Amino acid sequence: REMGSVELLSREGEIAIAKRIEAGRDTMIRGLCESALTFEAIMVWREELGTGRILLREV
DNA sequence: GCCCTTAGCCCCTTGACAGGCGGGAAACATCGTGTTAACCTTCGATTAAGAGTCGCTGAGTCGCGACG
Repeated sequence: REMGSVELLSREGEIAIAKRIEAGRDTMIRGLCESALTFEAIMVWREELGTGRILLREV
């Protein structure tokens, strides 16, 4: 009943939902890469990577 | 008849295995993940041919009175 009387089958809106998810990921990445501990933690963690730490598949 | 001498049994010391639970080291069969992108975006049973009663709900009928 919830699926039918409430939810409506998204016809040709799958690509729109995918683009919305991509936009949300872009917003999250833009908010992450800013002046805060996230940029310092990602930069400090990446400093050890590349030579003696995980350079690929983890960053 | 008693004491001395010697034999047999019991006990102690060493030991050359034998293999035997068991962790380690290794070779090999599990167990939880992923990942792929060419087409359908409501599936389905199951009482319901006897019988005594518990727990709740919602319709049609009346009183009490006020305003003309």
